[PDB]
Amino acid sequence: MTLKLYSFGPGANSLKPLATLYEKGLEFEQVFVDPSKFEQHSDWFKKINPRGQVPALWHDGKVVTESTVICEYLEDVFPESGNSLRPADPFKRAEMRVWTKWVDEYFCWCVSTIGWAFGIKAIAQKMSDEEFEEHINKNVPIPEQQLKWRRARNGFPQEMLDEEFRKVGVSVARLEETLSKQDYLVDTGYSLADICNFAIANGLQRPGGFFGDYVNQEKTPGLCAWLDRINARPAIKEMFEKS
Amino acid sequence: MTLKLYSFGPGANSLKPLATLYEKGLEFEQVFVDPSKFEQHSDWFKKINPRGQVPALWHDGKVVTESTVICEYLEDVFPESGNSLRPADPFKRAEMRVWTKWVDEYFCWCVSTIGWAFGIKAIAQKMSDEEFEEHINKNVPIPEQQLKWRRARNGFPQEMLDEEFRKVGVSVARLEETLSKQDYLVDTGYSLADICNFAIANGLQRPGGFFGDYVNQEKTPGLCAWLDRINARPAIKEMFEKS
Ligand SMILES: N[C@@H](CCC(=O)N[C@@H](CS)C(=O)NCC(=O)O)C(=O)O
Ligand SMILES: N[C@@H](CCC(=O)N[C@@H](CS)C(=O)NCC(=O)O)C(=O)O
Repeated sequence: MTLKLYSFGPGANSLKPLATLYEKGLEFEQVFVDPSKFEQHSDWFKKINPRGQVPALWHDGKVVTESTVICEYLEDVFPESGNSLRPADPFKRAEMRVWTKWVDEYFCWCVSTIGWAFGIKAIAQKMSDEEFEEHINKNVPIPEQQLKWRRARNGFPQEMLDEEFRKVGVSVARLEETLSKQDYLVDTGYSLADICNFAIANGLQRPGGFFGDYVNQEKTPGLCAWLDRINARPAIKEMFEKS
Repeated sequence: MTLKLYSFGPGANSLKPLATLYEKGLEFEQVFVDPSKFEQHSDWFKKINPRGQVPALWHDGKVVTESTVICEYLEDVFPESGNSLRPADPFKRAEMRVWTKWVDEYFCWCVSTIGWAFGIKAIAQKMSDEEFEEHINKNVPIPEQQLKWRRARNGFPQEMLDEEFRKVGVSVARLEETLSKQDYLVDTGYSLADICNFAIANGLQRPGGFFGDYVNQEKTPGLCAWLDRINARPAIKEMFEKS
């Protein structure tokens, strides 16, 4: 392979370039970095990405990081491969970037914060207390992430959780505002905007889940039809089938 | 004019498309939205950008918002005008976006938070207490900004300020890490990466200022030479001269 993707599979930030690769029909080696073994903190992976986070794209010896950047990189380099995922119209491509950067600056983080608090409790508590601290202190380069791991194992402040939940509500209302009126986030059709937002939103509609009161047929029919729509796409089904 | 920029002039988020326009030699109407009169919350400006924030680009009846997006839009639409501000090499253009999104997701906000706390005290306190609250409650659409205005007039929590200061330190160390070794943030030369970071960093080196202990010749010679370098560019001098 001349293209390799290092990631956690199809969820959160990893899903963005994974979906992009399958939508564009690009051949690549799908490398699973196993979070249950903290492989993102392994010496061999930090050689690929010294930040110690996924996703990371390897292309002919060059490493591209940041999920949103990798997707734009794939469109910059393979504009003629499979589905075209940025509008040709520059005004529509601008609108697309407003959506993708909003995922990076707002939507991903409130959902993620709730995920760190409740979602990876088992990984977060695998090691003994000192073994945990040993790993964090010498193998997690990123300070903001050191604190997140500590709070994942030991607890997030309550008022922090309350605020994060409110922002999820804001985020879901914003999506519904648009998706209740059109099929995709930019009206030129399916784009990186949909992919980046789907990366965060897919799973929120789970009955009995964390956000069932926010995302459902009654409150957000637009959002739900969009989630269904993207999940019906052949490349998205292929992504989940082969992961 | 077919191009108009609505902004606060050459500082913070407004500086990014302003510098881009001058670097590309593009003709445009420079429209000053006066923050001392809260014009960003005026009915006439919210018609242009319903978010009630600057900058906003008007181009033939189309409005482009988000400072970083506007710069990319100008390169998408006028790639052959004046200085070229994105690398032609897609791997280098990816590296550029890592820098610009890092401004949007980290660097701008810690600097900005300190700015809201200490910087706009006079505007923040212009109106009476009820007149202040009246304006905030009916004329500032954005919730996160309602709270920022309240904290600008009434006070930010101490521990919040301490943390924000630490992140500024992290931000400045990261810049020095690169600029101590090369002239511009991406080694292909001056780009939107430099402009977006300069928008936040310019002014930090002010003697007797907020961040004099972080940014100076002793601690960050690389950062300081870069600041000087960009300030010597003819288009940047022109920007400040004509603002
Ligand atoms: N800004 C980065 C964030 C990357 C990121 O947060 N990755 C998460 C997975 S969604 C991760 O690596 N978590 C493992 C860890 O921090 O230990 C991007 O969009 O790629
Ligand atoms: N994400 C937006 C942020 C825009 C923004 O924060 N603008 C500030 C000036 S730097 C503003 O309008 N402040 C006025 C207010 O919120 O009332 C962008 O990069 O354009």
